[PDB]
Amino acid sequence: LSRNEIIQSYLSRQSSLLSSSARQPHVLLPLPTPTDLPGLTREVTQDDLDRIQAQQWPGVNGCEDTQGNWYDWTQCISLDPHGDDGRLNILPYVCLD
Amino acid sequence: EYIDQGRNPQLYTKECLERALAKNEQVKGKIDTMKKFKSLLIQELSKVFPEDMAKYRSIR
Amino acid sequence: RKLNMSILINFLDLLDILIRSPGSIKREEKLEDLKLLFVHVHHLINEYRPHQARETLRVMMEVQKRQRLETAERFQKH
Amino acid sequence: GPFYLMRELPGSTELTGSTNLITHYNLEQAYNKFCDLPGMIDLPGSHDLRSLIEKPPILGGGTMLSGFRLHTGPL
Repeated sequence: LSRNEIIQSYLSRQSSLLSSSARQPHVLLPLPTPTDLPGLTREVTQDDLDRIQAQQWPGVNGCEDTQGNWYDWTQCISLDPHGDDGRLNILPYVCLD
Repeated sequence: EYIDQGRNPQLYTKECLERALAKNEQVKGKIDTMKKFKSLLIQELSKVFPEDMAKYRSIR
Repeated sequence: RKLNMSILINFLDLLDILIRSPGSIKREEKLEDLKLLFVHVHHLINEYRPHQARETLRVMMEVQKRQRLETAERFQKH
Repeated sequence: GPFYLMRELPGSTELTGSTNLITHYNLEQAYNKFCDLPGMIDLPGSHDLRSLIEKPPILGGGTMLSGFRLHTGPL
């Protein structure tokens, strides 16, 4: 934060893009009531999986959005969840790296 | 003896003026950065979630 | 994320204060307290939370095998 | 207002060097009695070979040839 240049700015931008990452509608997935800890104190069953995979619930699979934005547990759909105009093949909802 | 070495406080006065100008420029840059941060916070609030961003930007 | 945004805002405010009132000598001491927060930062944003979700994905792993079993169902169709 | 876990507010006005410390030094009268042209015009000038010896005192802070050229009466 003391000495900054064009190379330093490029390195900071690359580090930020590596660490943190026309409609671009962000699906504001709200805390689902069907969980396991402070949810319904129940184990993982077919009901919770079907509610998180078909309905808009970010329990296990993920809360699907409009415009065919199917966000399942391992669905790498080409959506536009980012803040840019690139609707490329985004990673899965889990994105386990 | 050091003051009578054929010099004067003009250099110190110029250094103080340069330091004041640099402090003013840094304060202006910090104000611009704070304005940009507030604008980005308001944008993220209107985009994803406004409650947490508003609570963090209003009264920290 | 909200706490990180608040910390950035507080850092900007502290920089503005030091530019406006530089007589503060205990501010650096707060950095030491950040070490405590650094403990929490030890699991902050990068590479530790998804593993927990991977636990659930463990079950999905067998589901992947079931997907292969789906292909194996074609053998039954044979 | 200030909820739980709110950080402390700094002082109102502590020892600060952001103010105009030029006027507190009382450098106005020096600049008026000089007339950075004011400080530069006072280096070799005082106010508005013996000369070579006198010029050295303001700069740094044989014999018969110089004595034959000292022919002067009372005026």
